[PDB]
Amino acid sequence: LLNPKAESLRRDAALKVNVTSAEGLQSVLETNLGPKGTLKMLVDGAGNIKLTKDGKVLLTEMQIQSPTAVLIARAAAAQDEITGDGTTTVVCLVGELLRQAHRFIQEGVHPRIITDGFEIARKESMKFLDEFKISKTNLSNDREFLLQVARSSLLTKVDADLTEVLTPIVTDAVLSVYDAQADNLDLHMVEIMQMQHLSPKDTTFIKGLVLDHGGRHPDMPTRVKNAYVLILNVSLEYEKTEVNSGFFYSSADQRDKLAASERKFVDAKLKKIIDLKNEVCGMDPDKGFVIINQKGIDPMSLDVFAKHNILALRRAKRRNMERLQLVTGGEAQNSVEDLSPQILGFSGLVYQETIGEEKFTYVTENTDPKSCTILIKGSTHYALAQTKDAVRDGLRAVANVLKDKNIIPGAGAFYIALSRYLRSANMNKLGAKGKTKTGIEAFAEALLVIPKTLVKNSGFDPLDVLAMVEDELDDAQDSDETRYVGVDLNIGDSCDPTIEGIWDSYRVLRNAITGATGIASNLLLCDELLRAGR
Amino acid sequence: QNPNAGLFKQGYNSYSNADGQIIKSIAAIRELHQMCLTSMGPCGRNKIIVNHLGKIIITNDAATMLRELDIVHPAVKVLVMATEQQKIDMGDGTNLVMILAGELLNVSEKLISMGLSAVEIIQGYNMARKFTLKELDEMVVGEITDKNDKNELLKMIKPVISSKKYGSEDILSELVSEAVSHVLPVAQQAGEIPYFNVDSIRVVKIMGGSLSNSTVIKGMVFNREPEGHVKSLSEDKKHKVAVFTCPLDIANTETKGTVLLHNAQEMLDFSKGEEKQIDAMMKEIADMGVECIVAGAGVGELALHYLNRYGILVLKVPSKFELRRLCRVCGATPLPRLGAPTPEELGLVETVKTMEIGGDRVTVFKQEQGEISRTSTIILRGATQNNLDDIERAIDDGVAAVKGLMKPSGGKLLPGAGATEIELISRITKYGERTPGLLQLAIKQFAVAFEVVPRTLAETAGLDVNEVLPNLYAAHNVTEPGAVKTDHLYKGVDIDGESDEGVKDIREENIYDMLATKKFAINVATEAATTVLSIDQIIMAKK
Amino acid sequence: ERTTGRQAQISNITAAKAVADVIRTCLGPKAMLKMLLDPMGGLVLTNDGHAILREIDVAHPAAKSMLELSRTQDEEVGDGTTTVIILAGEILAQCAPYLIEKNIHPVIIIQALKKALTDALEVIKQVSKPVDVENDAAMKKLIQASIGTKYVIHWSEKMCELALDAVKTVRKDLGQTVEGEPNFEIDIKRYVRVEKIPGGDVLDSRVLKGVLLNKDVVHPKMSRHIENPRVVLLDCPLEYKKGESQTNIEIEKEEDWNRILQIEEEQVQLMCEQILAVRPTLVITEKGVSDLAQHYLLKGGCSVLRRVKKSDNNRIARVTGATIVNRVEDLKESDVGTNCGLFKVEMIGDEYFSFLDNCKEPKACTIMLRGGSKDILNEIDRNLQDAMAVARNVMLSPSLSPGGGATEMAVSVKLAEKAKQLEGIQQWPYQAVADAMECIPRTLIQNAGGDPIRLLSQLRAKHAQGNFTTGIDGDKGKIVDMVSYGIWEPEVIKQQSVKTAIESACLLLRVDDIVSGV
Repeated sequence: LLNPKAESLRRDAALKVNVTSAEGLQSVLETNLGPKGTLKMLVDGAGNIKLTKDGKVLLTEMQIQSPTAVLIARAAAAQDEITGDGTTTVVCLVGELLRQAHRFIQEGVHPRIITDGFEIARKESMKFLDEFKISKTNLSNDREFLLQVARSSLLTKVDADLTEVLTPIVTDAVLSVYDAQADNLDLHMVEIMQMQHLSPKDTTFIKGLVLDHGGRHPDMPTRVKNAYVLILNVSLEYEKTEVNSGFFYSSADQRDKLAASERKFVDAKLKKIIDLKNEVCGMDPDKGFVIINQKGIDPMSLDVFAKHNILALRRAKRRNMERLQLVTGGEAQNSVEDLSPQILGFSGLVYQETIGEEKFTYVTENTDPKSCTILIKGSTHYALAQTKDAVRDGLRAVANVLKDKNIIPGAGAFYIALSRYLRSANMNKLGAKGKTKTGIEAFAEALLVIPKTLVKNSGFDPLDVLAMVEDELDDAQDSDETRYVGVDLNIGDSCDPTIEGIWDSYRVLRNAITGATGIASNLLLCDELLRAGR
Repeated sequence: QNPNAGLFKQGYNSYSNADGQIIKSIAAIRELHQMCLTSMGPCGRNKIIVNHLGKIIITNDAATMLRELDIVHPAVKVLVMATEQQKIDMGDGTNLVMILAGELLNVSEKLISMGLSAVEIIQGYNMARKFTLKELDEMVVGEITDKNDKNELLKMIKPVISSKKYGSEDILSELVSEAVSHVLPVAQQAGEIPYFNVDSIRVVKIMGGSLSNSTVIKGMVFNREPEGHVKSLSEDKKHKVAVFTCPLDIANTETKGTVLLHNAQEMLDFSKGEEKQIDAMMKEIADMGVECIVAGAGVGELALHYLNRYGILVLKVPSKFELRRLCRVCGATPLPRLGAPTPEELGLVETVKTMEIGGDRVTVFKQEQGEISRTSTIILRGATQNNLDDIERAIDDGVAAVKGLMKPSGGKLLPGAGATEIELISRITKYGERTPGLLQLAIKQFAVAFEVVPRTLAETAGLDVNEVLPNLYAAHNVTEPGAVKTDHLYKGVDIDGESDEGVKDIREENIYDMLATKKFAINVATEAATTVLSIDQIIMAKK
Repeated sequence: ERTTGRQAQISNITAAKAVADVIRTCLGPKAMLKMLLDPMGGLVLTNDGHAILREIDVAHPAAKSMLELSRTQDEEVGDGTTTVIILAGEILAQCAPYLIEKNIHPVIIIQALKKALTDALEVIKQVSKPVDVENDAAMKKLIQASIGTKYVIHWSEKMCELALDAVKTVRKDLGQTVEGEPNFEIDIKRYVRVEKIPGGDVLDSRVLKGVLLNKDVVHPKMSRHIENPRVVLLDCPLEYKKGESQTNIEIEKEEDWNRILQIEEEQVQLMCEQILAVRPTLVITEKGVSDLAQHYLLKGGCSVLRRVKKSDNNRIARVTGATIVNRVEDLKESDVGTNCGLFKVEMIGDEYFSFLDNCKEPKACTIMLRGGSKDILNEIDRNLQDAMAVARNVMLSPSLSPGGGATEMAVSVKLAEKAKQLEGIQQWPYQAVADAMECIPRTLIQNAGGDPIRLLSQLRAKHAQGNFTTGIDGDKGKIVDMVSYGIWEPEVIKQQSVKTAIESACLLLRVDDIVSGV
């Protein structure tokens, strides 16, 4: 039953192909789970080496040939726009669930019964997640819990040593960027910078903004305290016509007369600028003056500003100008003709940072910046990329935790408890069907993949640590008290995630479970492969 | 006919640990590890590399070899980037970093063969790195007091030149010290304020003679013909020097301004204009006291004639870097226009003369009393181009190392020739024995990785390792009649080469290494080794 | 290249079977997914039968004919395409042994197929159940059958309400004895064309008696809302008058150009005065309107609207009474503002519209479809079209046949019973068709996940003894009574499916040779 010059797959060939692709992807991403996971190198033909552990980067930047694997990777990566994490969890769950489904199918279980069992187990797991979550306190002084969450999210992406530096920076940035009001959280006010000068361990937290374009003068101020911020939109530099042109002279008088045309406007603007500087902070002690001057500045005016102890910047970015307006409170002056002291803002310590290949200006220490900046440092492209990915992941995780007070203890407690609850509830209720028990057990076994992979990546044998955790879970359930039991990936024995400080996002786990169940159900329902369109 | 299962990514190059790629990467790195093992040590050797232009490159620097060699495997790229970081940040110790990373990977291969998980290996390596970094603080024997004197500078200069140009360290160290002393300011015991820059010293070479004929100049040196009738100025102090970028010719407008002589009328008009303008500009420049004019472009016939008329030194400097150096030396500002001898922009040079060195005449701008120059030039002499290139590389390395004598462990001195390595081996072995758990194996392997330096020194010197290594171990592991070790605890690795027994003490030849260099090299090597070991699978997409 | 004789017949049957095998899993709520490999490396896991048929390419001409017939069915009926293809393929397969091994001429097989078609139609008529079109709840329940597994499953109540309202509004009994007496003469495409309005919720959709226009006022300062609009419909543009052929004005003197401009202004003023002679409040012109014409009309206190195609002007004439005239000079005074409720131009989803709703039903209506995005709008539009198609099938054909394969089992059983009295060689293809009719319940059983062998025999026995009132449940997979579970489908769908399947089988059997040439 085939048309001439046609390609198709029948019988169980589709099942074999899907299972093989799922197992291959699961094996590829297995070593990236947990803080003890491995790092993969990616080269997209350009010859540049990039190291990362994020599931989205691994799936999107790696070429996949098997069409089923392509769909699995796309579905797993789609969770980034929903929760921002769990791609590797989704892939591992899909792979293990498909493996169990194939194993049961080899015994004669129809795929539809397996899908029905998966749906029932998904409902039961949603109920378990609802009954298992812990409501985080909304008190803004809970810095310890935020630090624990940041450490848990970061350890998966860093080498466990840069954590001590990065965790506090991210936690403080996320805590500060959230105003002391209901409102909402917006990470768009948190800027990330990359510098190739220093080592990654030198990263620090920046309270305000950093400006890249500045003036040059040997007498330019190096550190300015209690500075007023003036934003100007009119050029302060000599300008020429669009077509190449210039002024030619044969005598000093002609030189002066021709240079007068160029310097007239600059001098006119500088007159009022210096008048304003004298009016405010002219004689006041322990005060400074910083002028942004979004437009360009000629060296003559830079020297004039330097002789007046004025830190002059030039060619500032429009985005930086708006961020300065929102941070320093100063307004942008369209023309000096209407210059007034009310335009002046206020800022704390203003200083310049000198680098071999560039220079930076700091406008930090504002009264209410309502923004934060994180500076990333490194010596190699891959290190900078890894640091940027880790910082973004930590920012998103902390923001989500602040938005959603629901927190799920980690350390593998969630998955083991979910599997045990599923098994016990489905064995007791017996409410779905006798044959559906096959799919229920398949789902229960598949949900244990995550702790098994985490243990394997840490070098310990799952058969022992998981058995110990199961024994501790049985003991806790027999006891009348509430206790959470997990796996200590550093010691190898069991531990309580609520005491050690390991937590998992509620939304991440919920969406990962839903996506894994959906992908498994969709794939197990594929019977034949048909090629068409060419 | 053979089925293919388990492959779903692509038919392009892809490696996974399932086939032992964790050891294959180490084996691939070994290809260049062996290459770099032959460079470290005073008895190091260069290698012949053919450039893409058909030229022959010979150098003792491993970093140069890596740059001139093609890197394909990402694992090798990690070590190449680590070496580049070491060179940029420290300026020396590239061989140390490369060899240490290679040995760490080699011992990691043995650990993997033993069955130890890579996670435990990485944790143990990190612990051993921290222990070694902390211990290096207590291994300091001497320290540079930062007197800026030639005698104290030589102590650090001499070891830096060694292993880069063997047999000539005595003269190269003296040359480097003389060059540095010409630029160092009048200050002592100040490591927080930078005073010395790597670019403050320029290195040039002249064919002919030998290294013994080399000298040092107290100012800028130009190796191009003046192209004029004026060869040198008098000995009068404070010669005004004018720097120009526009060619010395008739002044014209920025737009167009081209002068073309087509017929008799145009010929006469343009000739008169050029003559009058050039004469007026030269007279105005001379009246201000300018005795030398330096232009970044060429000089016209009339310009040359008028420069000769007023006795103005003629010199062209097409290199903008040379113009910047001249401006720094004399303080002059480049003049984009002609006939503008502004006093605020004119520089001052105490003495300007043309000097003959080995038959080649060059122009020197040096300062004697006023506007003392902060830059110096080193002139190398030799009949062999390879030797001159090696000497230039050694001088550059010494200049870079000198800049590292600042406060952050710059002055701290460690016993070289592997003595520090043996002490670290012993300390790390003791720490690993004390350290419980599986981390002990990793600590012991990290300690063993440091045995390469004495092994490399013994092999490059032709000494039998089977006898030197146990002798070194016994010398650094001794039993004394007391609770505190005494006697000669600073014995290093000697090269001998003619006749000797055992090894010589460091204090005999004062072979010391910078604490900062060794510490940063160890840190970078451990980071690179961890990065390489942390990769258990490589996935790439076809272009 | 070319095939003839028994080899050609075998190739045609194989092609039909291959086409049928594509959509075996696309039947019932438990339909399984299929992998469609894109030539660019993509993959689509859609389980929709018609999409797979339209996207799956075939080489054999018989497969192309089957695909064309399926496409035709997609327009003739809103459902049963997969059933049509599967039934035709199975009928062709069952006739293969008699066609080839038994050396039965195609003419005999075709005659037997026609007789079996007649008998199957009779059986389907026998097992039909009447429907009371006056029972709103029953119609809503029947419509919900096609809303299952759809984006609007949650709003199915409002979807059914809107579908019923639209269908009843555009109903045309057309009682007479000349051309027959149709029940309702329902036509969604022409009388129920749906306008897509960005924004709003699913339940916000309403059925409006009027005409919706997407063109707003032509000038920022112009009347936007009119309580008692008076519309004038015209096609000729308001600009410089030209002849019946190409006209070009090439003038090099400023005076003549000024004269031409004055002539244009005078002509535009005359046309605007002629339009305004009827004291209108809105002018709708299909062609472009010059700025001078807009100014002249506005100065008269009358709004201006341009770029409205005849497809909208014809409907506007029905809900406003305005008379459409090609030329402005031919405009009459018959234009009225009656039968128009309002000219509100309320903005929905940041998009301006014009509404001419009234309180009368001119045998037509427009559904104000609303949604959060264009994709949502398209999904809701398709769901509403399916619901209205189901309602049309129920109302025009107030008869239902039992679902879950019960109708097919009954047809097979009755055909098997009747075959014994044929007394002729045709009995063989007759029994082949009777057996092929049983494929649908077998496919349902396989999709559900039960026993494909014992369950079919139980179904046959129950139909023999259960008066054809038993079927297969989509979820349980056991033999159940359709009356209790309420699994019913329109009789017209089954009749059309059987007719098309048997006709396709006859067409494919009739061809015994394929040759090349052009």
